[PDB]
Amino acid sequence: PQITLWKRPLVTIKIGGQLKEALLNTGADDTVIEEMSLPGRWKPKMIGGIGGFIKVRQYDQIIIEIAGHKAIGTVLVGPTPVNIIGRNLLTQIGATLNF
Amino acid sequence: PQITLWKRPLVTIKIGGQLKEALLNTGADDTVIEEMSLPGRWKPKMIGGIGGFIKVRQYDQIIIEIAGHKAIGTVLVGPTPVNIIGRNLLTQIGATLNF
Ligand SMILES: CCCC[C@@H](CN[C@@H](CCCC)C(=O)N[C@@H](CCC(N)=O)C(=O)N[C@@H](CCCNC(N)=[NH2+])C(N)=O)NC(=O)[C@@H](NC(=O)[C@@H](NC(C)=O)[C@@H](C)O)[C@@H](C)CC
Repeated sequence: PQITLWKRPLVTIKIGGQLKEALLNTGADDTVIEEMSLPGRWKPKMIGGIGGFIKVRQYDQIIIEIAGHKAIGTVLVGPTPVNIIGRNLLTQIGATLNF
Repeated sequence: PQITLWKRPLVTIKIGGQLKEALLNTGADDTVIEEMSLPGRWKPKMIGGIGGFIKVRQYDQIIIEIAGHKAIGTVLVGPTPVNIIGRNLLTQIGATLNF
């Protein structure tokens, strides 16, 4: 699709068997989802931006379906205000910014 | 241009006759720049990010060039970690997300 930017670019995702809404965020290095269970081992991480830092769990090799496009990568889980799809998964679905 | 997302989507901007680097950010409603001087009156604004909320100064109708494209619009100034070009100005330069 071509997504204009008049409104927040929200899409439906499927992760861990759950449907969620998430923000396509070219300003995020990483993908960050609100609290949920995921399989495998994890390690703690601190991630920052406006307002400072939050602590998250880092899970590797997680499959995600983003607006119908499957991708695999690292997913961070923690107390984010909004579910965020970052560049690590945007690249995998072929997303580009065009102007 | 077409900007891929394997690296951060950093571009050169010009504001107040000075060149700066900024992040093209689909996950930002607004454009937020690190401390600098801008002309005119400002109004207060609270904005939120991953870590919480910060206060910024809102300046209206500021001339800004983004990657060679001229925009005139609202610029927020405050303690952002990184200069970000948000959707208010991405729409002025005709940017879209495509996959
Ligand atoms: C400043 C740092 C770079 C840009 C920023 C954009 N993220 C978005 C989404 C964050 C969740 C809230 C953002 O802050 N957007 C703000 C920008 C400010 C603005 N006014 O536009 C926004 O739209 N805020 C809205 C509200 C958003 C939430 N709304 C809601 N919950 N209903 C607002 N009007 O205040 N990216 C990040 O915060 C990411 N940080 C990073 O990618 C890097 N960190 C640094 C410090 O560069 C990396 C080294 O970790 C996070 C997510 C970790 C991967």
